[PDB]
Amino acid sequence: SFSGYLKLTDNVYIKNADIVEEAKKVKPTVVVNAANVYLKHGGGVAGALNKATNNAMQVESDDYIATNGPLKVGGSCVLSGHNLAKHCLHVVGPNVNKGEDIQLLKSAYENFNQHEVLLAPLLSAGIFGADPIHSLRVCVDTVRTNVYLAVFDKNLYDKLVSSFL
Ligand SMILES: Nc1ncnc2c1ncn2[C@@H]1O[C@H](COP(=O)(O)OP(=O)(O)OC[C@H]2O[C@H](O)[C@H](O)[C@@H]2O)[C@@H](O)[C@H]1O
Repeated sequence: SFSGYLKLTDNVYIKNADIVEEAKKVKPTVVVNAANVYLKHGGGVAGALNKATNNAMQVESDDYIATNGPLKVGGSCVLSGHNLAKHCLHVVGPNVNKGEDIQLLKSAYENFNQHEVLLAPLLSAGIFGADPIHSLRVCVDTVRTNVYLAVFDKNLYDKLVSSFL
């Protein structure tokens, strides 16, 4: 039931939309969160997803960390999607603004290949400081399963869809 997406490649689609609103409407099997290793969902995609779950995502995440410890940069875990999706795949892109290696963005996107269909954001392209077009290119060149990208920012979307991949 994904609607209004622009096709980028065989398997990658993109839309200027809030991932929270897409998730609410579509109720996908998997929504991806752009997480940090502590699953502290403060802002951006994570903060918005968590707010939409009325903090249930954070409560669940705190138990996950208490049991298992921090994720790896480039790593992931599958948790509930609460009222938004069946599952949330929390994926940690590199925090390039804090010196983490941009190469780990490829490792981060590889987690998507474990799921047939995902609704996802551009990892690392916000507060983590990776160039957004680079994140999109890594996504296209790494993910082989079917990924529906929700780009909140209109100006960014318009630039991305007019750029070579
Ligand atoms: N509601 C939204 N829907 C779709 N895209 C969004 C939304 N909000 C932001 N974006 C875009 O989504 C992209 C990613 O922006 P970011 O969410 O910062 O993720 P990161 O991987 O760079 O930083 C991770 C940290 O962000 C959190 O604080 C976490 O808790 C982590 O600490 C950008 O292009 C945004 O414009």
